[PDB]
Amino acid sequence: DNDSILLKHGWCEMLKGGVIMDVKNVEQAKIAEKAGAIGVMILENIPTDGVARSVDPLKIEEIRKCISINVLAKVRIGHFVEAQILEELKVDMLDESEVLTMADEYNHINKHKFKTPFVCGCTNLGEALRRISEGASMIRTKGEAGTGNIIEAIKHIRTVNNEIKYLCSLDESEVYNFAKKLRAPIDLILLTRKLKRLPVVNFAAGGIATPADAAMCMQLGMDGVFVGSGIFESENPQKMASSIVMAVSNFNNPKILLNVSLGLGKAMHGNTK
Amino acid sequence: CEMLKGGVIMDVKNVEQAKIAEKAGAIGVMILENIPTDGVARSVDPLKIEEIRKCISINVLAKVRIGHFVEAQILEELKVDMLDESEVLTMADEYNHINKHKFKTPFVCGCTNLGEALRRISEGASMIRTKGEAGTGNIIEAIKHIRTVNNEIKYLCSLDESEVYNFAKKLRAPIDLILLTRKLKRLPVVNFAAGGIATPADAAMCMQLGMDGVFVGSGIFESENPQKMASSIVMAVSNFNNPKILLNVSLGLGKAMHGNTK
Amino acid sequence: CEMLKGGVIMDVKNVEQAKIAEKAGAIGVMILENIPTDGVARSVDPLKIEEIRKCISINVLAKVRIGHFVEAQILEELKVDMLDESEVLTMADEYNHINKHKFKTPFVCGCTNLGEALRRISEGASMIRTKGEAGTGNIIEAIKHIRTVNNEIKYLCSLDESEVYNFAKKLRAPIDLILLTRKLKRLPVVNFAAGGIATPADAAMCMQLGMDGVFVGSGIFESENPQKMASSIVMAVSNFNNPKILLNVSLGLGKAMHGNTK
Amino acid sequence: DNDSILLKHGWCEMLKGGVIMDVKNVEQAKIAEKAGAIGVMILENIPTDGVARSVDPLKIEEIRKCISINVLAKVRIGHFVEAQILEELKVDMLDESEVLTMADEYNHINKHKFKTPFVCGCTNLGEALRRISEGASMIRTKGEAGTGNIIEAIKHIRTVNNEIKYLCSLDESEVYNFAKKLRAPIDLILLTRKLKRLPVVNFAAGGIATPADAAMCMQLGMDGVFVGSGIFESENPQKMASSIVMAVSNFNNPKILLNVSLGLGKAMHGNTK
Amino acid sequence: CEMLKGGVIMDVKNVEQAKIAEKAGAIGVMILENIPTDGVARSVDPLKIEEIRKCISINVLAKVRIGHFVEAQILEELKVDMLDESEVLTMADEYNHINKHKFKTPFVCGCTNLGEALRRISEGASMIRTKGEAGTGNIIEAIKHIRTVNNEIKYLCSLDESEVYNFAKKLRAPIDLILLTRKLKRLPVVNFAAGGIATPADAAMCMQLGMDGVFVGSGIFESENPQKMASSIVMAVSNFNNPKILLNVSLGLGKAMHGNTK
Repeated sequence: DNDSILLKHGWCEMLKGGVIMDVKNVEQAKIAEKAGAIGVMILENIPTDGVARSVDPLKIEEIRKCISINVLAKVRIGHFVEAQILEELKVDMLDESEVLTMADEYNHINKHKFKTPFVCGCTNLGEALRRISEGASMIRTKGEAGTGNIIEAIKHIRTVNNEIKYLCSLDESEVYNFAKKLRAPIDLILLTRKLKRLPVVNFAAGGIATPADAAMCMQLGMDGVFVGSGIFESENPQKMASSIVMAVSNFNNPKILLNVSLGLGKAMHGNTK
Repeated sequence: CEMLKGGVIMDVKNVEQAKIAEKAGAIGVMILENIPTDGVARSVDPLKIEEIRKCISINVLAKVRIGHFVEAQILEELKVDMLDESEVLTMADEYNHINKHKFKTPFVCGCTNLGEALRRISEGASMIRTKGEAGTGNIIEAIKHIRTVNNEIKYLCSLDESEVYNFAKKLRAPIDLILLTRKLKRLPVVNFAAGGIATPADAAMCMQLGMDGVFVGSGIFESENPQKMASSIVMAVSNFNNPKILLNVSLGLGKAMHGNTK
Repeated sequence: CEMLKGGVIMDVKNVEQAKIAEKAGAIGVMILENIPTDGVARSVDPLKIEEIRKCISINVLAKVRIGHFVEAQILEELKVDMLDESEVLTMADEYNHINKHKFKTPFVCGCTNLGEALRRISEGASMIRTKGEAGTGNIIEAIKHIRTVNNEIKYLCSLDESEVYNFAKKLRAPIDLILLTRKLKRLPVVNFAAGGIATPADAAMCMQLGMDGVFVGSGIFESENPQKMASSIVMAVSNFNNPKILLNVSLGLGKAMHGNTK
Repeated sequence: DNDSILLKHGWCEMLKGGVIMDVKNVEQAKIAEKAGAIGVMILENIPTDGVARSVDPLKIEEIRKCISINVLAKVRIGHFVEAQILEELKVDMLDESEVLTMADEYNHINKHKFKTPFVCGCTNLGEALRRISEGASMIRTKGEAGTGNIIEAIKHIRTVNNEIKYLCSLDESEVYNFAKKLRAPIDLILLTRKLKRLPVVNFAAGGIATPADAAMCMQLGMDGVFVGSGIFESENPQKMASSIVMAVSNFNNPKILLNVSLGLGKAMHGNTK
Repeated sequence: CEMLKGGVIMDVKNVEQAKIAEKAGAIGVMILENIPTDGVARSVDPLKIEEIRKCISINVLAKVRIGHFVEAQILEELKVDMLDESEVLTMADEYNHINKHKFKTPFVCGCTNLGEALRRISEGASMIRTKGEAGTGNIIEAIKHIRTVNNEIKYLCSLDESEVYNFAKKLRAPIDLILLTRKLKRLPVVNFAAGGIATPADAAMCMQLGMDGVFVGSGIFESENPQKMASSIVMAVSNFNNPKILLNVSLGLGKAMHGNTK
């Protein structure tokens, strides 16, 4: 248990400073690989009010054999059999995702029962810690998926960042009531507190549409970025893919951020609500 | 009814579909009206059931409206293997269910919670299924219902002998059946999942949660490849604890039914 | 319990009162705490029951708090004829009643409606009484409860075989007992009136409404002339359909208890 | 830490099957000792809307030297300096009590910082577990203190008993959401669950007025009883004290329960609200 | 004001009390009206302050009503060591506090939260205290106020440079002082606890929570033994991290003030 957790943590650290990109087909995977993505996340190829489920394993197998970077897939919240199936397929990581249709409205997957590490979403520290408590090895913000608007991600990033530095301030007495307020396990609160940060890798996700969005999230202390619609719905996916990677790798160098933002084309249109 | 354990019952609108079901390894078919959008949904014409029954040798089931004891008398004459008093048809009596004790044909009824289940059994049902959310291809309500019932059963099973009375008053359920439920540690009749099952993964999930089998309809015949979908769901139900086999019957399935999220 | 039909049970606080009761023709006495105003009302000291029991040869009853199965175990050891799990004492368990099936001593319980009655019988009561409104000398709630139960019983008794299920769910009562109640055309245990009875006229009224007997307490020992009041109530209950006798035992009774109207 | 917790647990086990009694003076202590009490709990001697604080240490010292049974005292919730003072006085146990006036409306004492074991109150399983999480070594129901009415204790005893046997039923998946519902630490929930009971000694308290009240609480699975007003406000404190002890030591023997209830006198008058 | 660190200021109504305070080791006394129940509470008569000041050599403080800048001008003439613009007197201006920058005498003001504290400092206060709940002998509100301020300070101290602006708008407090507060990691003036302190244990508790000292009034002079209570509170404040000494000065104290819980 102890060791199997450390093993998954060792593996996820490899992702720090990386960009994972959402792909619908091989051409998209290749673009992503070409751009410097440390991984791709495979999505249903949709040409509707549909139930969104985990993708057909065969479509994952087809894309994975045409690239050599990491390969991730999504399962429905609480759908432990979709996870069992993808575990058997030897995928690199699973995302128990709120963007797919919930399979169980009360329980998340017990992620301790898998060898494959999981990523999960959060908008705040209690939620993050409850996902880690259930066994997630990595966390991301939920942001606002598919809108091309960065505002919710930013809020989620600032909310967890505060609660974390505050928790770090509280006296040994006050920490209990805060645990009860976050409805989070005191063990992981104390650990967040001796580490001075989130105890697992923590990426931004949802709404990233420009190099400037990506670096902002990094300047706020994130370990990396998921991007989807911002790339493949831009005017020039390939150039946008590469500039976002560069930005993530250089998020403190305004001169490179300028450079990679020149003549980028139109960013995804987006949706303000 | 005990025969049915480990099986898949499939909803069919015609003989082609019925044969696909039989070929898949379905242990029974449930015959439905064949519709080409409100509109009253009633018992099928007995003729149609008779046409299908004669072209297969698996079990045959039909639906009657809630409270409609005359639709049931008519189908009883027809010598069908089982009737489903079904909320998916238009209710006929908003207060009373059929008194199922007056039929020789076993009935199946739906539930979302233990008390409802037990009221249906009290009325004479020989089998129970969840209601899930029919025709949506979304598994979430089925899971809710399965878990709601499993919990209430296990909780019940722990309660001290004096506490059962007040619980029985909260379930609004008969104490005989409550005590039997707590002595069997499960539900006292065969108990299947139904409504929303659209993939092999969905079907195995219900089985991993303790169900005795599954009803599937739209998820097969609105998928890309009904024959391959139907066969994979059967394997899944038979092999629900074998993830290697659940992988294999999901490879290259085509698109599952589109569904509707509300 | 069938012995008790046509009788009067009287509440006594000491031997003097107990003898007045016996002399009147009471078929039993119910022993109460002797209080000289909130304050918790518990089981009587067994010693006191023992002192009174030895000075009479009629039946002897005591009260326990609702849910207090240990007060009941203690009195069970004492070999009393009947216990009353009584709302007039301070409840001990706000959710659960005593499981009365674990005692050899019969229990009596209160009710205001058929479903409550039947829940108490399910829990093991051997006798039922109305709750009326104890200690007020006002008959109105008792009459309400008697009529509420009589109606629900007669209504039940008419219902078609399929309608009983939904009714049983509304009474929140066991269907076995409901069906038995409809087959006896009355309540399946001895059933007395209690709370508020202050005159011979009041006692006969409950009997004319179908009750098997009566419990009286304050109405006797807070009247002007307890011995004459007690004896007249006994005659009344024995002669409830004879208005000439009901006149005669009401002449010159003195003042009935004062009461309280709310 | 691990060992200091085991040490306090070892000590509290000594109390199983015992009756602790609340005393205001030496005469009361002596009565309690004579009756078979394994301990007394010392209270302010009040001859008013007063702030109720921990008692003067001197009054504890005076009573303790006239008996040889265990001696307990009360502190105000969140008042860690009252506890520091009584720790230095070498008292046997402290009760962080809701019957005294709260000193801190958000935080309880961090009880891990003391050698003296603590008892705390609860009305339900989350609350119990949060008190253990903070360091309590023993728990009691809150009941309804001073009313002579057993009804609230019973409710509190039944509430924790259920949640405990249910928790014991849930699948390894469902346990997380229940943890979040009880706002309790998953660690102690899992432990309650492998022990099949409350992980610390658990006594009934508040409203016990007859031998019959005491045994009822034991028949419902409690490890023992606190009694106060029921004894010293009865007609015959000494006889009531001894009968309650006997009942607790014999809570399953109806014949002894009868025997010790004969000619007891009047029980405390009480208050129904 | 920095002189005052580690001290106890005590409220006195006359010379006897003032001497008890001085004898105890109080670093100052706060002079109060001597009252033998609504009624308007105003500045003390300067004569009375003058009588007491002359019989002691510790520091001397008096109260003025909130907003009453003329009471303050009068006491300023009198050459007192400190004024307390105090919510315990009847407010004189419901919207504005005294502009304390126009006096040479330092002021102390109350607060329950960081923003209030900082508004008072902006208005010119040289010292701050909590409000607690005066005259009740209940420590709970003081603890609340101490913790509310400590948290907001430590939180503030963590905030990134851009986040401070919106926080300053929520505290409704000046950004200069906010930035100073975050650079000192504490409050930029001397900061005492006040209201409700009734035992040595209470006084040490505030000190263990980071306060620079304490104000006590009713807790001494309404205890059984004011001289012994006063001396023990002084030792406690001087030795707040020494539990062995906190035990010793609490032995045999007599009764603390009765208090009022609301």
